[PDB]
Amino acid sequence: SGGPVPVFKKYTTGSKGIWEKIRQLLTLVPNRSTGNPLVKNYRVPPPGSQTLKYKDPVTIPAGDIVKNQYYDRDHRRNYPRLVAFDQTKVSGLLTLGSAQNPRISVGEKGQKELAVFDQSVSLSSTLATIDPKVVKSELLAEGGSPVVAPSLNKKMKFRLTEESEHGMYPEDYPIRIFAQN
Amino acid sequence: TDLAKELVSGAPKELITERVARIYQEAKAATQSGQHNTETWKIDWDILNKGNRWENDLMGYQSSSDYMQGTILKFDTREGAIRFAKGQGWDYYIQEPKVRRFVKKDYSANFY
Amino acid sequence: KEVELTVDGVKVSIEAGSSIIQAAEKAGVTIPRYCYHEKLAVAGNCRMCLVEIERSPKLAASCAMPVQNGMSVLTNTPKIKKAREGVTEMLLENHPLDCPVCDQGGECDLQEQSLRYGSDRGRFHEIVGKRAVENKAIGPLIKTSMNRCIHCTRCVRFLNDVAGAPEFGTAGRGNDMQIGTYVERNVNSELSANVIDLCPVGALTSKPYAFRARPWEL
Amino acid sequence: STKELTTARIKDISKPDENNLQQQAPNRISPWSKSQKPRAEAQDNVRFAVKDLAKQPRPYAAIDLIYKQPIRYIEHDNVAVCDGNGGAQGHPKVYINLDQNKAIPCGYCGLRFAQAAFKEDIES
Amino acid sequence: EEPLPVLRDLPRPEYGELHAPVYNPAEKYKEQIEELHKFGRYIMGCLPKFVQQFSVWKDELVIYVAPSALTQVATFLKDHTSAQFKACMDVTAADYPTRTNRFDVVYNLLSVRHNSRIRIKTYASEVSPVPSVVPLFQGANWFERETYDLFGIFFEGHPDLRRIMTDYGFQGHPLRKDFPTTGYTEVRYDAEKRRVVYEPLELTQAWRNFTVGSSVWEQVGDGKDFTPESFKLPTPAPDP
Amino acid sequence: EDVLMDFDALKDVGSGLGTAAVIVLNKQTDIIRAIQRFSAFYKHESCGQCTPCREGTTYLQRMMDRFVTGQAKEKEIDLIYELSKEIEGHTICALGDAAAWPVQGLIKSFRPEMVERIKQYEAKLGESVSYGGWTSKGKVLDGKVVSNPIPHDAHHH
Ligand code: SF4
Ligand code: SF4
Ligand code: SF4
Ligand code: FES
Ligand SMILES: [K+]
Ligand SMILES: [Zn+2]
Repeated sequence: SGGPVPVFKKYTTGSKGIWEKIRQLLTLVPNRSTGNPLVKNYRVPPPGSQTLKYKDPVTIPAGDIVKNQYYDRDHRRNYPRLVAFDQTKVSGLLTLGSAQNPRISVGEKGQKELAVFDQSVSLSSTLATIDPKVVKSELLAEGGSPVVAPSLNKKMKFRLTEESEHGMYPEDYPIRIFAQN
Repeated sequence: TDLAKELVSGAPKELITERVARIYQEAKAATQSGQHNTETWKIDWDILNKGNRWENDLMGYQSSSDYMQGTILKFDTREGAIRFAKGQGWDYYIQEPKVRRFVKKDYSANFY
Repeated sequence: KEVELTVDGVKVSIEAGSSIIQAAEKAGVTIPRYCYHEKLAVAGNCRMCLVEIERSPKLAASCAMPVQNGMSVLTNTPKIKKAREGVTEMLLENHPLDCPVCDQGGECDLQEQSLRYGSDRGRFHEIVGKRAVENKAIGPLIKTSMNRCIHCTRCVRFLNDVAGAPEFGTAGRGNDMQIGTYVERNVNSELSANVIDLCPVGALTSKPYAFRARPWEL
Repeated sequence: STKELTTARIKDISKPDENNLQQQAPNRISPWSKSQKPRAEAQDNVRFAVKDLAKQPRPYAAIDLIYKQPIRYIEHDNVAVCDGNGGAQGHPKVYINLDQNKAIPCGYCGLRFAQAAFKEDIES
Repeated sequence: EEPLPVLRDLPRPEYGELHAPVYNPAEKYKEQIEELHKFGRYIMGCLPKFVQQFSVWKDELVIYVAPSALTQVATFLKDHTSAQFKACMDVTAADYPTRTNRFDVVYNLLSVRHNSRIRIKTYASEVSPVPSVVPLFQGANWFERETYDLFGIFFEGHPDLRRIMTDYGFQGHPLRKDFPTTGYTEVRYDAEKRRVVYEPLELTQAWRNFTVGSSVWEQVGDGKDFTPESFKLPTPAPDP
Repeated sequence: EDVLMDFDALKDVGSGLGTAAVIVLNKQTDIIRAIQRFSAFYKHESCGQCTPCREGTTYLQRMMDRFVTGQAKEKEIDLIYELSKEIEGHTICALGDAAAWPVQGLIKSFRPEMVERIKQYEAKLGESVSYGGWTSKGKVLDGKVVSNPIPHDAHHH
């Protein structure tokens, strides 16, 4: 927890000897820093005089000379395709089912039903004449419950916290602090 | 289609009475075997007979007064390009793209 | 005489004896190529157009393999992707790092097809170095930088068959094979300069146009 | 003579004068490109009427400096390798063929390389 | 009392050859893709009369409606308990001169209730009217003004529609594809008239079109299919 | 020990009965140099029209020259094996296939003997060699690579 820290543990120029004793007596908060960076510590090796020998970092699976076929990591050309669902295809999915739960007849009898949804088929007409259990199981969820808008992050919860934890303003200030929970 | 949409576009009248646009499909470059650029229809404007380019004497810059010199519209179909040009009331002309004649090509023909 | 073949699940129909690379273009499928030109004789010396015939254990060059009825052609399987990267690596093994000083920079087929179909990284770290080839003098029109040639024989095929000038050919064997006229002479043809357009790389370039512009400016 | 000051030449027919402000460069009289505007013509402008020509930027001509560098002669090898003599701070590494009986310059640095067997032929 | 340590001299860890997973970034959206497909289908089922089609890309759902259906769909997406999109974060447009209706009018909604976002797409021409969602979302007042200023789209029902970005008396709509990037006129101070005046555009250096250097080869292929298995038309069983 | 001379029995064990040319190799021989000789043979005998064998054989010859001396790394054993795969099945004629099998045969059954050269070579040079035969001091000066042992094995001449 980011509690108070003594002044000598902060990388700022401070007072010495008698002038340090005087500062502690007169300052309301003696542990605060003056904000002047330490001349002997801050930026003492300048970026142009660093002794570090830099090397380009490379990962093994994607930056090696072996077992590194590019198409195995070519995510840009394996982008998701853009698919739009109109009322004709939704009616087909509702009437014939999906490939996950097929409800379409077999053989030539099944291809007749598929060719129905190759032209305009209104969804309202499909809903008008259809078994209601299909709507309660495919279009709706949990036996007819409405489909709630899906969350962008299911782990976005919060919990109310008190001053002893978050260290912010006490309860008499008109703001509150929510943690991750 | 028949609506004169140029009355509300805000463009100056010189685009109609003084400038000519070309509707064309880009020809395949002779230095490359790719044909991607030839799949779209484009519209550009003919250069001004004077003031299209002149040399600035201070630095040798290419000065110009044609505000349409760098505008090239992109269309997916020829009909869309014609419909847009007609809608804006532009004076245009279409350059029909050249089509390559198909000739059979086989390795056996190198000896027969 | 039409044959109904398949290219990546697309029905195609062309005249009998047509190459697979011709049927692929009619089907809208793009196959990389260096040595194939739709106006020159068929060569198979570049191996960039390799495709996988459905029932065959061998990869066929689409520019030379004739079409058959019922033939199904795959052009984007991982096996072909391996072949394209492998052939690209071989082409760029000895190619000089000349793009900044090479007039084909912005209109190079070797650059674009290596970017599109080759890998993003090279593995040639040899200390012996690349092949070095001296520049041939064939007149004031065609500028030669023969380090950049990929031995595709477009110039040889054009000048012998189309232009009708047989003084240009391939001399040598193996890695020491050099395009040129062997002896010190020029190319005598009113259509010789078309060799500059046909050369996909900067090996043959326009001498009057040298260094003066980049294609994206024009 | 205003003919050496306004025409591109391979060599200057006289010795350049470092104090002459009509030369293309302090170390070169004539321009080194056919499309390079002569300095004398450029300075004959209304904007140089009350301007001191001595303080204008006059960098040395690189064409005269590069040819003061001696030819690098390679022993027991027909291929020369150059990367700018700086490595990561130079130019892309290229390989120069030396089969021909002449010095061949680098495509980037302009340093000329040749075989030692052709040293007598090149120097004469 | 102790001196502060020199952070430069502190020891640092030693790492060998690093490793990293290689996977498609689209794989992490598998739950988002399927949930949005079900929610997008639920909206079409609730509004078959208005919803032309819907699309799902990773974690973004788009609803496509006609101009005459914009008010109803926005009202439904705002007041329905399962879809409480009270905030309209953006209203924008895009120009497609190829199509009969040039402009796609895009509405991005946010639901702080369920931590969800949705998109509404409609279409407009240079003269066709589009209903104003200002009565529904008061925050769309300035966005619709900006859309008109840069495109010219007719927003019917806007309480105060006018320019918001261009100069007073500006002619043309800059974000149209036919509008030149440099405009038609420029300003300068006229000493004779003692004021700033508009004059026809003249450039000391014309804008150089380097876009003509685009690649002559296609760069991205047909892509990979990421449609959920529960949203593919079934293939019938083979012959007996 | 149990090889029968056949187009199939030798096929099963991973070899081929091309022309019955049996070459015997006793333990007192340089196995890597012998295989390196095969790679140099096909580079010189490559007709040079297809891209793979015109470039791959030169690529294999360059890498085999560093293996015979040990101026390489252990990971490059898999690199040269991959390069041989890029030659097979991508050529007009079978010389490209014939130029990859001898290298793969060395890797398949005699890989530890190839690693021994690399380990031994580092002892003489002290510091380990990087990819392609480069050291920590090798750099190019005035037309040549200096401060680095270069494998001068390209037939000199
Ligand atoms: S030919 Fe192409 S790849 Fe080779 S140097 Fe020129 S631009 Fe680069
Ligand atoms: S010089 Fe050019 S056209 Fe001729 S073979 Fe080489 S790459 Fe092909
Ligand atoms: S694989 Fe055969 S035909 Fe092709 S270049 Fe090599 S030797 Fe010649
Ligand atoms: S394009 Fe077919 S091998 Fe060259
Ligand atoms: K060329
Ligand atoms: Zn150099």
